[PDB]
Amino acid sequence: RTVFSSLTVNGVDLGQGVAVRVPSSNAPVTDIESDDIICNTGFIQPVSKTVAAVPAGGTVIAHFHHTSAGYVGPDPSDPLDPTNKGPVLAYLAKVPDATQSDVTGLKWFKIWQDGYTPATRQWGSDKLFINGGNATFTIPSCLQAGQYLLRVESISLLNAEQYPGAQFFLSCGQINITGGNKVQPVGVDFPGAYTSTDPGIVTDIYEVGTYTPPGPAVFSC
Ligand SMILES: *[C@@H]1O[C@H](CO)[C@@H](O[C@@H]2O[C@H](CO)[C@@H](O)[C@H](O)[C@H]2NC(C)=O)[C@H](O)[C@H]1NC(C)=O
Ligand SMILES: *[C@H]1O[C@H](CO)[C@@H](O)[C@H](O)[C@@H]1O
Repeated sequence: RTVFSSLTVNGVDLGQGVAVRVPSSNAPVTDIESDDIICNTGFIQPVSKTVAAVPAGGTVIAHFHHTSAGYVGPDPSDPLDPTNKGPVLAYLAKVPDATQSDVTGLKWFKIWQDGYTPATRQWGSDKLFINGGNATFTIPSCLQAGQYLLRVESISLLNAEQYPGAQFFLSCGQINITGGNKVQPVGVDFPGAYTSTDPGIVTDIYEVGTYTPPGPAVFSC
């Protein structure tokens, strides 16, 4: 179990819970057809009304930790339980207002992921563990400036040999992309992008040879 609960933007740490809708617990989302798949559920109130300014091309860290509290000292399951092999993914969706409560009907484009490297037997979850929960990626430099949600997700495939079984740990950050250009990428629906037939979601980690994370191809400029 893990929770995304804070951001760093071009090396500036914004603070615990700032600009993130933090779920109350590290319990997983398990239903890919639920609206909970979009941004999780049961947010800590009052939800942050900070919308982080991030230049297009900027480096963001989405910070995962074992619990909703963030860093609370040594913990062998922080940032995640390293037995829980699986991918890490990040998506953006353009939104009218990054503080708006309704997150349905948005169009999500993937900007980064890390799946599995067969030759090293290393998962994205392993890299996220090594890096202290710091899921680090750049915002595409060509994007249309304005308000976006930043959906960052750790999937545990430990029990994913059937569906349901995959455990989805995710939150949405609230950002305002500055600078940039005029690209408005094609996105996918949540729910909808993930299905029970996706081998990225139904996988036996002790039978894995090759692996492809679920959802669309990564967008690039
Ligand atoms: C993950 O990112 C965090 C947050 O930036 C790093 O913590 C900071 O480390 C810097 C550089 O040493 C310090 O100046 C900050 O005060 C730290 N921030 C906080 C909130 O404590 C952390 O080192 C990174 N972890 C790894 C493995 O890279
Ligand atoms: C944000 O910062 C990283 C270094 O942490 C760069 O690699 C990236 O290009 C962006 O400038």
